[PDB]
Order: sequence, then C-alpha cells, then structure tokens
Amino acid sequence: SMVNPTVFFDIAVDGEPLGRVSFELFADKVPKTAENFRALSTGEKGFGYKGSCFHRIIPGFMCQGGDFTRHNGTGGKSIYGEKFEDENFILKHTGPGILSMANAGPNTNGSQFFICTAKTEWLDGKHVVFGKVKEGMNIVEAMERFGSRNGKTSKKITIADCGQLE
Amino acid sequence: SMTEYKLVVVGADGVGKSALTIQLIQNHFVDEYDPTIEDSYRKQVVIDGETCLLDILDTAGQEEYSAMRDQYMRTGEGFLCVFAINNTKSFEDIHHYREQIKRVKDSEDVPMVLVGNKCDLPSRTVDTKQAQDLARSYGIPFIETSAKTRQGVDDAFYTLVREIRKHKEK
Ligand SMILES: Nc1nc2c(ncn2[C@@H]2O[C@H](COP(=O)(O)OP(=O)(O)NP(=O)(O)O)[C@@H](O)[C@H]2O)c(=O)[nH]1
Ligand SMILES: [Cl-]
Ligand SMILES: [Mg+2]
Repeated sequence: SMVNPTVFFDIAVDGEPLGRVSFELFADKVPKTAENFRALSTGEKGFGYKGSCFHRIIPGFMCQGGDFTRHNGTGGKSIYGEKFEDENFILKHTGPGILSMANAGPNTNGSQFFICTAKTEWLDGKHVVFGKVKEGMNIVEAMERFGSRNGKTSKKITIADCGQLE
Repeated sequence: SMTEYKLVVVGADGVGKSALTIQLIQNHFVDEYDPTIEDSYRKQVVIDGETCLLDILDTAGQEEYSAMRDQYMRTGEGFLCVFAINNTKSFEDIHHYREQIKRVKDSEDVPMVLVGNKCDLPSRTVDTKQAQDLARSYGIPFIETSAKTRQGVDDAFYTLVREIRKHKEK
C-alpha cells in the first residue's frame, strides 16, 4: 500500500518457529487504532507485542493475543495510555483475516487484538476493525489448530519477533 | 443410593464463579483472574447421606451471547447465581439472571441459590440484609461465601442440591 503500513509477527509454537504473518493496517480509515498497533509491533515506545502470547484460540472464530503487561489475558496498554476510545466502526468483521481490537466494553481499547478465522458479524459496532492479514493466512490457520472449544491452547503460541515492513 | 445433578454457575464477570467451582473441585484458590469461556467439571459427593455426581457447568459472566446462554439454562437443573459483595453492579445484575432462568426453564419455580462471594474482603458495598431480602422475595436460599478462605463453598453447592431435591418432590 502507498498509505497503509504493513507489520509482521513471527509466530512460535513452544519456542519453535511456525511462520510469519503480515498485516495491512488501515491507517487510511482508522488512523489512531492502526498507529497504536504499528507502534506496538515495532516496540518503538519501549514496550509492545514482542514476546507476548496468543492466549485464546477458538477454532472457527478467532485467535486473540496482545497482553504484554499482565501476561495472562487480562492486561495490555496502548501508546496513548492504558486505554483509548473506540475510534470508529466503519469497517466490519467480514471474514477470515480481519484484525480487530479486543476490549472489555465501550472505549477500553488497549493492546489486545484478535484475528478472525471466520465472519463474526455479531462483533460489528462493538470492536474496532483496523487491519487485515496480508500474507500468512495459512500460518493463522495453523495457529487455529492449537486452540480448543474454550480457547485454551495445547501449546504456547507466541509472537517471537515483530516489526514493520517497508 | 446414587443420583446426578446438572448445576450451572452464573453471574456477572469477575464475581468468583470459577474460583468457587475450582475450590469445590480442586481444593485450591486461584488468585489470578483467568476469564472463562466455558468449563465443565464432575465430582462425586455425599449430601444428606445420599451419594450423587455433580456435573458443574461454569459459565462466563457475559451479557452479549444471551441466546447461546439459553441452551446452558435449558439443561441445567439448578443454578448458583453469584454476585460479589464488593461489586454493586453484580448484585444489580442478579434479577436479570433470574428472569433468564425462569424464561428458559418456563417456570417460576426453578432450583437456585443466591451466593454473595468475596466475604473475606474489607470493601463491601452490598449489605447482607439487601441480599437476604432479595433471596426472600424469590423464595430461595442466600449463602455468603469466600472462595479465598473456602468459607461457605460446600454449603453453596450442597444447598443447591437440596433445592433440586425439594423441587423434584413437588
Ligand atoms: N478475595 C477474594 N478474591 C476472590 C474470591 N473469588 C474470586 N476472587 C478473585 O476474583 C477474580 C475473579 O475470579 P473468577 O473466579 O475468575 O471470576 P468469574 O466469575 O469466574 N469471572 P468470569 O465471568 O470472567 O469467568 C480472581 O482474581 C479471583 O482470585 C473471593 O472469595 N475472595
Ligand atoms: Cl465477545
Ligand atoms: Mg470464570
């Protein structure tokens, strides 16, 4: 893209490399939310996603991660403070690969995010969609197989490295 | 004798549904918060001299998937309705859970116990009298518990089994 940044996660399974997932971040339509994710992916503020876990993976729905503060699925923080407001609901959860913010109700965006593996239309208007998988959807599909009905993973799925691509 | 009871634990997020259940099943208190999607447990106990298997469904403190939450309620035989004594919103939510249970079971007489959890903490916002009064208006027992100290844990589940047994006698 000429306008939208691309970032990558190198995914690991119990420390062993699984593959790279890259994301287009929709800075053209959701700039504040896209910028948060970009900066957390480069670590340029001194904190971010590198080393954190995909703590909840539910096959047929989504892979959720991004808690680098409590490391247990309850935490996370943004580049703007602990939380920031829902920027807009222009984009919808239209299918596999959609990248969207996890939250605990209105205006509680931090760092946790999820990658859809199916259409999740019931989340429209409640979670801010801000990106999509560009390359490596097969890697997301591979991660999905480590999940379970209740989201607990059979092996530890981590972001072993991450950053921004040219 | 041996019987079996499907118990369903419901209530707002973070009130201690899972901590209460894990104390009953695993005899330890989890201080970390691990949010539930859904978990199920089985335990053989003896209550009033009568042996039974408890099938416990630990549900999430969710308000969005009420339709999905209805199948849980349909098969549940008794409900532990949990609030936290330091969370007024969780107490204000109780009547919604009871209305849901009554709708799904198609009955005004459903075995249930009101549980006021976290009684070990010094930050109470819900008065015992307020909870006792609500339980009296529903005609159901009220039990104060602490998953941390184990106070009332067995009492809450065993009382729910007694309520189911009383309902089956009608
Ligand atoms: N002091 C104290 N803390 C408690 C008690 N019960 C639970 N907690 C704490 O409260 C938090 C939430 O407990 P948890 O059992 O996960 O709540 P839940 O109702 O299952 N939450 P959810 O609806 O998300 O599954 C945890 O940090 C737990 O340690 C209690 O009796 N006393
Ligand atoms: Cl949800
Ligand atoms: Mg729970």
